[PDB]
Amino acid sequence: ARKCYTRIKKLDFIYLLEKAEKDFKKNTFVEGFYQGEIYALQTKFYEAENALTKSNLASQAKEMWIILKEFDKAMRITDTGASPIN
Amino acid sequence: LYKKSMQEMFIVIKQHDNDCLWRVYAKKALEDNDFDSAENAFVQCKDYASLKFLQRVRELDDRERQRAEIQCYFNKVEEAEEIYNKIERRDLSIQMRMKLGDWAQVVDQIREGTGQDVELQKARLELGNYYAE
Repeated sequence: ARKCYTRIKKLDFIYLLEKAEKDFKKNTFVEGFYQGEIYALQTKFYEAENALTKSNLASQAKEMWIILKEFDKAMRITDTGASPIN
Repeated sequence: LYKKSMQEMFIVIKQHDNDCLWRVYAKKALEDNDFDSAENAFVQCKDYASLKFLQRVRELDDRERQRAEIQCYFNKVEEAEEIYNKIERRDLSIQMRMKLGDWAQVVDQIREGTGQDVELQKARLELGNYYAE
């Protein structure tokens, strides 16, 4: 993955790459979140939303999709997503 | 853009709403060390990667590392190396060069610089792999 992301000049993908390799050893390393981040790194967003909605990552999808300031669709997502914390 | 302020720029550019105009507005906003205008322009342009870039940027302390990371983000690295050099703290430049994937420059920088053996051997092995492939 590093060789492929280095052969062509890319900065965000390689950043996600060292984040993934640092997070692999400790945390559970769920492939759904990283697949969705890879999908959302391009312009196509809806399939990334579907991917995060697939297994269980509603809250992370909400916090991910807030950063780009169109809060209406974030509310649309949070109407279905729950917050199992306390 | 060059004579008037930022808010009326945003107001007069919202009507046209073109990719090139938004891009140039964002470049001007970031060149003046302004992030609110830059993040607004990227949000209007519907670019997620640039928003991730800015989010990574905003957690910085010094006034010069932000400049260097932005300018090496755009397309150009030599001025970033020079600003690292004037700021000193060279291992930052070495890390930037090694993550960018250019190994010959890393080998040239390491030679006669510190004399540490391990990273020189690793860089030479990586450069040999790069030449073999």
